[PDB]
Amino acid sequence: IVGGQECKDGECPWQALLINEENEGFCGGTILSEFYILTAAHCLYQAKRFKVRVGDRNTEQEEGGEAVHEVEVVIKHNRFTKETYDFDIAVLRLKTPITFRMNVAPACLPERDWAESTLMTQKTGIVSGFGRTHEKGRQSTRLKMLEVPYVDRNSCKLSSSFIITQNMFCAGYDTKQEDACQGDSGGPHVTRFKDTYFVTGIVSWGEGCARKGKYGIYTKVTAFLKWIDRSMKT
Amino acid sequence: RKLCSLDNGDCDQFCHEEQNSVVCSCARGYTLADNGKACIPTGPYPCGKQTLE
Ligand SMILES: CC(C)N1CCC(NC(=O)c2cc3ccccc3n2Cc2cc(-c3ccc(Cl)s3)on2)CC1
Ligand SMILES: [Ca+2]
Repeated sequence: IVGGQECKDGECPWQALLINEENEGFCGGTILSEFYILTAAHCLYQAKRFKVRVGDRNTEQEEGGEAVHEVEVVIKHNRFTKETYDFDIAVLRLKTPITFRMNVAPACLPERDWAESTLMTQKTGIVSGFGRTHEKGRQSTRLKMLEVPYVDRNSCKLSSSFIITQNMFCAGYDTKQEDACQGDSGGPHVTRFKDTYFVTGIVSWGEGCARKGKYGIYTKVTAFLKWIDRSMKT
Repeated sequence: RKLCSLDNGDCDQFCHEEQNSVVCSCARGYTLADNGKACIPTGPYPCGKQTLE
């Protein structure tokens, strides 16, 4: 996360972190329930083998509330393409259930129609993660969060050098130096409504980080709700 | 702004217009309250809530 603030105690409890064999975080994820984690499909290619850490806010210190979980099943969307990053979505089934507590809790999955007309028409959403604090910087050791404005779909397409499919949406600022970044991918994009947070997106990609005239590109969760339910049912 | 377009139909969460008139519902882990608008947590750590303890 470039800019923004660090997540305070209990503020981003649905945050999950995918870690490689050497215990390094490379992607984010969103806790959907005790057994399921939502992340990006392209993240599945960053590591041949990985696990999921929850309840983590500071990667270099322990506050016995963190927990590592092995992945039992990786459910990737069969239509994902590295060419355009379309269908950048995946669901992870954990071997053991997540025990909810302080800093560990699931985000809510909304209904499509309501989410699209009410949630995505709100002024802002919230993205978070352990990603780079600057485009060329290194990974953050502190979990961060950033309020990102929803970006008009037209302006989104006009600003991108890459095709923006119906499974993606823009969020962020035109020139202000705040945006998600490398490391935050697969992470949560949630929208607050009456103090309840709903999953509205998955950190997908961007042309650099916080670049002027460019926005953050997220997978449009509302387009995969039925798919997500299917994946969790099985 | 008439039904769900007017202040979310006074619903805490999901709002849908069925044969005119507002109908509220909630996410898994919540139950619609008696006023048929508010959503009450079924148990501890309901989804979408920042942990206060
Ligand atoms: C053609 C499509 C398929 N393609 C997908 C990958 C895109 N490249 C990146 O992704 C990327 C570019 C890039 C440049 C400097 C530093 C980090 C970078 N990342 C990695 C990166 C940057 C981010 C985000 C920035 C804002 C967000 Cl929201 S996610 O997350 N990971 C380029 C366009
Ligand atoms: Ca820690």
